[PDB]
Amino acid sequence: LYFQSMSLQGKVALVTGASRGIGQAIALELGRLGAVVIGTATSASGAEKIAETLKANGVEGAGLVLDVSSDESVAATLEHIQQHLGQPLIVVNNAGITVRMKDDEWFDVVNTNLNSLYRLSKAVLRGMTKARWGRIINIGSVVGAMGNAGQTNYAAAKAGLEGFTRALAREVGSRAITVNAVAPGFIDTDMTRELPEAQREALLGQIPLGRLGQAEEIAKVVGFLASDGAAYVTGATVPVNGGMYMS
Amino acid sequence: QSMSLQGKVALVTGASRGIGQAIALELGRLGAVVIGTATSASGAEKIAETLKANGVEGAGLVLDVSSDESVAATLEHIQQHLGQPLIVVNNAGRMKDDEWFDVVNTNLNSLYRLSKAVLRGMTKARWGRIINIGSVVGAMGNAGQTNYAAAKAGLEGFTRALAREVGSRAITVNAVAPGFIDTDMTRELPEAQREALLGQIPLGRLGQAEEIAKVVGFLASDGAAYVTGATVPVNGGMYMS
Amino acid sequence: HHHHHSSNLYFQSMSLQGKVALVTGASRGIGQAIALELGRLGAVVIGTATSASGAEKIAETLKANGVEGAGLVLDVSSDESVAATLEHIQQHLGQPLIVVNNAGDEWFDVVNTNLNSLYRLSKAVLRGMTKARWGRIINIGSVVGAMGNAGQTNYAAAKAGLEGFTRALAREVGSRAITVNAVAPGFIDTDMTRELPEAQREALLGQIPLGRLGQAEEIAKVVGFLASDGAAYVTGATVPVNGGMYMS
Amino acid sequence: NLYFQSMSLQGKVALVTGASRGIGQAIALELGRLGAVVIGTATSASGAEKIAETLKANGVEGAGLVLDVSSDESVAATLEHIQQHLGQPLIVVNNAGITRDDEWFDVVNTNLNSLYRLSKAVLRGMTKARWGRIINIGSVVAGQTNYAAAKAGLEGFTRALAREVGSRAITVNAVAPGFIDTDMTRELPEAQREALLGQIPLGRLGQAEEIAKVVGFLASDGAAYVTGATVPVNGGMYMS
Ligand SMILES: Cn1cc(C(=O)Nc2ccccc2)c2ccccc21
Ligand SMILES: Cn1cc(C(=O)Nc2ccccc2)c2ccccc21
Repeated sequence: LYFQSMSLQGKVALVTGASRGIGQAIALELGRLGAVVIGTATSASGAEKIAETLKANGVEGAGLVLDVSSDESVAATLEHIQQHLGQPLIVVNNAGITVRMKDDEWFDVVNTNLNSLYRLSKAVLRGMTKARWGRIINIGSVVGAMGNAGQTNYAAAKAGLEGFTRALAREVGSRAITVNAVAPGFIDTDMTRELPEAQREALLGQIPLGRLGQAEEIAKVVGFLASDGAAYVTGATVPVNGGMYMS
Repeated sequence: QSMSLQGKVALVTGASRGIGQAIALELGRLGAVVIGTATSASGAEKIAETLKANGVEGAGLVLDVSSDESVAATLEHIQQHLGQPLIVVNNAGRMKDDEWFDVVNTNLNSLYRLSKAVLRGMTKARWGRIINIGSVVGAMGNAGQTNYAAAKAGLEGFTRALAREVGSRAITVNAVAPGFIDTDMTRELPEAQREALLGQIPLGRLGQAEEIAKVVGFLASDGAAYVTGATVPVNGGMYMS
Repeated sequence: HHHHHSSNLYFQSMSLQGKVALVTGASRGIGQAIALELGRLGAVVIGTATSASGAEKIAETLKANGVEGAGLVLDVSSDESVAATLEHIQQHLGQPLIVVNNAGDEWFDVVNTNLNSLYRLSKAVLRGMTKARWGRIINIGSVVGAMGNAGQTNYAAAKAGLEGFTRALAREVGSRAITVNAVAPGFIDTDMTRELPEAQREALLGQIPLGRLGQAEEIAKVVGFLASDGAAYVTGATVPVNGGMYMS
Repeated sequence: NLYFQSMSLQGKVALVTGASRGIGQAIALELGRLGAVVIGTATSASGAEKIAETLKANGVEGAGLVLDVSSDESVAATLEHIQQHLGQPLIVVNNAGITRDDEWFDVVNTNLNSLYRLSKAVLRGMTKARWGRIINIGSVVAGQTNYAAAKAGLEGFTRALAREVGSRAITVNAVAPGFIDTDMTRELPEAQREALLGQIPLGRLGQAEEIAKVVGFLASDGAAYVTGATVPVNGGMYMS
């Protein structure tokens, strides 16, 4: 057998929302570390793009279609993964939010997200319980709109993510399964490049590092949490925001 | 890897035993040149021997973080003989019910003093990593919970404030808050106290010194460059404050 | 089976000027005490329970303490129950401008069900508060709730949800001069906690700096303050009322 | 019975530091209104005089004294003078700030040393009476850094002291104001003011009196199970 810091050789990782941005970068980073990676999207064209992306970077795995809002989609996708690859022991929940946004959208957004986390988490626990090992990692939503509406939704989503992460970690810990979260700040993605320049330039002034974070910078934190060295880290939400904190 | 610290000098205080030692070895494993410190000459010597015995380049020196003179002189010695430390880990630190105030105040004064003195070099290089290690859980009574919570709160606020001050310079400042770790202090707490702490830990075990160190090594890496002002708890799911 | 039961001295505590307050889960403990304290402060109080016999007990309790108001049946998990009860209250007493939500594997569903209840009831009373350009919504957390190990998970989760929810709703409705706050009780003196054996009780007390259980009345005074004009700049806050015992 | 309970402060001596203007003044008047005998303090003789005049003009019994909370000598002597002439202060509100002009660290360190000094000195009297209220007022809203740091220290300190003294039926709490209408905030340019307002859900500045009502509640018998808490009074604007 092998035994190395940071290596995920021989593990199957499931990464939801893997077709663009943060999710893509997470998939490639777990690939780089030796995991067999199943990335998912909500559509066939995204699943295809994921597979192509993985192949082009020499990562074994697949792209599949998964709707985390559906008990059926989740059970079937898991069974398919079990049949063809094995039990995913590393699961990164990144699949999230589907006029501009307002300060009254928080409730639904957060409720729908945590129902999805719970559903998928619950379904992969059986396999992690059997192996007496696991990593669940929840990715929070990026800071996405500049005003009060945007600050409200972001803070609410971060708060739910934290409480949920901490509670699940407490339930499953006795089985040597860690549950953590990563809370990104202002990241360079498709959403943030197409904010108007006034809203965007205002955000830089609130960030001590004086830059946007990169998708890869979220992914390195996730890859660490997945490793054997982060085994005593559980129930934590690691903020990755260049020093700007808004709750 | 990209976890690599090849070509960097790291200073790790309180490096002669437990968590500090394990931090020194882990930064060594990652390729840093490591200066570990203790409060006595024999500890400095033990550090050097420990580093040699694990194939890590660096040294052991004597440092009293409570003293402005000790700090200035040690830094100047490090500057003369090996270069500017761009990774600095502050680890050097029954209980009493009124001891909290002085304990915390003394710790944060030590953090500030040492941090301030190494900033000049990090500012020049336009790069740095400062990592603050909180106190391990173990203290017996209500007194012990009080001191732990107070020390964690101070550590967090301090870490966050310093991170804001120095961030424009691409220096990150973070903290690691250990829970119940297997060390010299904990390995013979009475069994009732130990069992009680286990029962509050979801993972159902003590953490290892190495498990704190891996977190520190990650924070020091280029891949943790957007993490700053954070206190990362490393406690197996046991949260108390 | 009746589901609506109603009930020249001028006490100086009466600064609530006949305002109508709705207090869910008002038949026992903390909820009862909140109902009486808002009564003492001069509000017209509608306390609710899930059954007709509870609604009756509420009305009897209010009458026996000289508080105007009623006991009604309300199921906060039901859109129909909430819409109908509110309309009944509107028709017979007026718009409730003070609303205290106290009616409350396991960990997940408990918190999710609770916050859905808070949201439902809160959303339904907002129209009337918006019209009056004044309101107070106060959310009562899970009493401990959780004693040793497995329970504490449920308590911390419920507190985290309560706090984030409270803070978000407060941001949404603030421009209308409606405050939204929460009160997070620690270990409160009830039937359950009095009948613990002395060893278990002494151990619990040793975790509480004040060295005693809190009283129901002591939660209620906080709620009554938050409902007042003087707490008008307090919004989005969760006020812990736990004698110094903080469980993270 | 139900109706006559009151959480008035009749028969208690309250000490309020920094009482000559704004928040501190309004605290002094609110504890006066509630029936306490109030000693307000300032760092100068002219402030102590203004305090006494203010109290007299609102029919509140008490005094204005000079107190420098950064000085062990000033604290001991003032307390002894209060003990001799009025009685043991059992309600103590720490509102007096201290400036250093690396600011972030020294400001917070100087403040908490003040809180600790004064708190320690008034504990003997509260211990003797087996009753007390200590209330710590945070700073009103680089600037975000100093505010967050000062708030974090205030919280941890408040919580630790509360644990130490609780067995004696003394509560220790804090009030963290957001953007309040005071002398400092009445001179902001409109762009900076509008920006702050747009971050405040209530859409207005808080009043001094609104901080004071929270303090007066915490001082009452009905807040007796509230300890170790920091109550934010910021109209829904939370800076972490
Ligand atoms: C709908 N919703 C759920 C929130 C939430 O935090 N839920 C939660 C917490 C802990 C454990 C399990 C669930 C939550 C938080 C803020 C706003 C809305 C929320
Ligand atoms: C003496 N003391 C200082 C505490 C503390 O929080 N200091 C601090 C905070 C932020 C920045 C700089 C300094 C602190 C916290 C809890 C208990 C005691 C404390």
